[PDB]
Amino acid sequence: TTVSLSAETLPDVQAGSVVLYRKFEVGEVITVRPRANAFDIDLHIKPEYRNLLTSNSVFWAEGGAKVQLNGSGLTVQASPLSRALKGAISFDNLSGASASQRKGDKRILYASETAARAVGGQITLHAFDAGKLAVGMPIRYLGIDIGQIQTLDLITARNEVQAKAVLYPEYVQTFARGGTRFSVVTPQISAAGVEHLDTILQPYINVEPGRGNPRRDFELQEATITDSRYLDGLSIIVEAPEAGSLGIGTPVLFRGLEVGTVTGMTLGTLSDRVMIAMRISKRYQHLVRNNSVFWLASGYSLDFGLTGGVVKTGTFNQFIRGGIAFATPPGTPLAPKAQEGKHFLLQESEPKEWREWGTALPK
Amino acid sequence: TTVSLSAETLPDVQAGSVVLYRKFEVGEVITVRPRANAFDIDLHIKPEYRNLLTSNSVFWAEGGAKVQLNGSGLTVQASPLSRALKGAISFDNLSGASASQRKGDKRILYASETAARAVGGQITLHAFDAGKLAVGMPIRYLGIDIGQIQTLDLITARNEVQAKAVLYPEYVQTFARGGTRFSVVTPQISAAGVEHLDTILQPYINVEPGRGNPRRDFELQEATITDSRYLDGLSIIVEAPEAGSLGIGTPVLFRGLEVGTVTGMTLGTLSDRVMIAMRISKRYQHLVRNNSVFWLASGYSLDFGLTGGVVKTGTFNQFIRGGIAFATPPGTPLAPKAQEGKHFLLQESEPKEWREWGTALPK
Repeated sequence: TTVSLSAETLPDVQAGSVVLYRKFEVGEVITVRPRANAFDIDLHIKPEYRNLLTSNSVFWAEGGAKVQLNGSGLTVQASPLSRALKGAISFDNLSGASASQRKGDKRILYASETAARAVGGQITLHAFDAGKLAVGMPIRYLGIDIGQIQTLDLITARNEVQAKAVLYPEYVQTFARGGTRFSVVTPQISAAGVEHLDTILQPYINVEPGRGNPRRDFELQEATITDSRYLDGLSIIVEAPEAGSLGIGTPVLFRGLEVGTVTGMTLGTLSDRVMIAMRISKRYQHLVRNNSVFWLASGYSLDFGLTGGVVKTGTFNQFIRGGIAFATPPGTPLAPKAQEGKHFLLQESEPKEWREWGTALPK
Repeated sequence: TTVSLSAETLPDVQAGSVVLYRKFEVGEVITVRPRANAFDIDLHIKPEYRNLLTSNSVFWAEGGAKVQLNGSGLTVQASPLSRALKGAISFDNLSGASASQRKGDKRILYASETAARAVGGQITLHAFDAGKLAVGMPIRYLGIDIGQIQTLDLITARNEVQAKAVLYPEYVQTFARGGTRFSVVTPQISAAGVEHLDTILQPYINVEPGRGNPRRDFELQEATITDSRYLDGLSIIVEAPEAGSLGIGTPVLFRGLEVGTVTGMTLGTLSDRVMIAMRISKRYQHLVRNNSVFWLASGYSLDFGLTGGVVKTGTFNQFIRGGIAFATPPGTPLAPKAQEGKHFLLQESEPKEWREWGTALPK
């Protein structure tokens, strides 16, 4: 016996199994020494490698012939029978696993490789409905996998679901800094068209980063659409009497070109006006001014003629998601740029002069 | 022979098979001693572990090489040939299995691990149609698996299907308290759009908890939509001459923002008015008052013009699910909050002054 182990549950571990290292075989498991409360596992490694063995090492266990799918994959490694018959143990060093050996007496055998990387990077979410969440669900940023949900805990004292997820140690300091918005993505089949196609197969969690204190306690927000594409933009609040056909994902239009989208919809402080939160992209941030009137351009408007009736149908997005359109009135002194927070007043009718304005906006 | 067993049916059990413990091998099955009415099974365990053996232990049997799917999973454990050739027996302790040994002479071998946890947590449902139910169908609360249907019994004396399901022992006391609404979920493809996407693959049973006496005898209600999202809200009853386009899932609107949904539709006590049951969310509970007139806002309304005709089409939800909209008339003494049960009278026309009311509702 060269290095011992401890664990609470031993589903896979079988005596006589082979010790792996980077999916390569060195060492041997010899003894499962049982206890009533917490079982003990003993390992043999060679006398040269135990000098190479570091106190910053973690041991993770896996067992059985695993065919992994992982999209379009089936391959099984060059494997001995000792994994095929008995539950194996692999190991590797990492940087900051010294704290797991400072606490307790001996090392712990993690149930898989995922729980072996769950030191320091483990965060906790709070969701009202775990109908979209799943164990093994990846947390993605810009479509790059930076984390994974590993468990789901239901609480009936406070009726909500605590999902504890992990982050990889490169991104544990960059993310989880407070003001971080975790949001699931999901397919939508409704009056609003769908943009997410892969989420029918495998849903993930989009994330917005933030800056501040390392909180590591988060709330899962609703399924948001604006956050993924239109980011780090100029946030504009517009007040309206009605909602109308507006919604999350409704485009903001300038001469028919989509310059931004609506982030969210909320009642006002006093319940007389709804506020519609939108973001304009950085390339189009300079377009809005302090004198930039909005108007609701939602759905089809056509004029009847008595002698003869001229009609036109664009089949545009504002039928499905009724957009807000704007233009700047002409002024030879130009009003300054819009601030990070500014309240606009929506006009109910489209002002007729908007074709003939022609306000020069440079850069 | 160290511990014996009894069972009625013996599909899997084969003599010479290995005894498991937490999917780890200790002990050995030696003898299948037959009888005409109820067969006897005998087990060998080591003399150290039989002192460790507790009277609160259950034995469950499983047999054959089982590849489990469980979503995106295929893995087979580190297994001996003794499971691969012969039907094995695993065991574990639990808290309150002493009552199974108080009754009868010896322990019973359950047919699987699911029936071994079916002590005390076993409830009974009564459904009119078992077309949605299935054996192994999970009972979920907030998307967390808290139970499982294990059998289906058809009765032709009273033409209905008794489905006996289990609950895990953490949730047997919290749930099954009477006033508990069990409801299946199912995909819908109709005039009303679908919200449930996973239920095409695997349907489950949503559940509302209750408080009272431990009944453990329940009735399976219809497929409800309002219960999952809008919960613990202010229940409001509105009386109308017609149903119209209303239904379960029809949103309640305040200035175009969805504040609540319709729970169910029922004829009145005297068959002259239908009552429409709705719930308003806790964040929007303070919006309704004792003077809050409703009106039916269902589908598209547009005005014809003779010289020129102004038309607008929102493509809103009230075409698909015709919503009820409200606003509060102005009064310098404010009427109090709506009670837990209060009957409103629906107005057939939209009152024109509703834009210019502007009633101040604080908090």
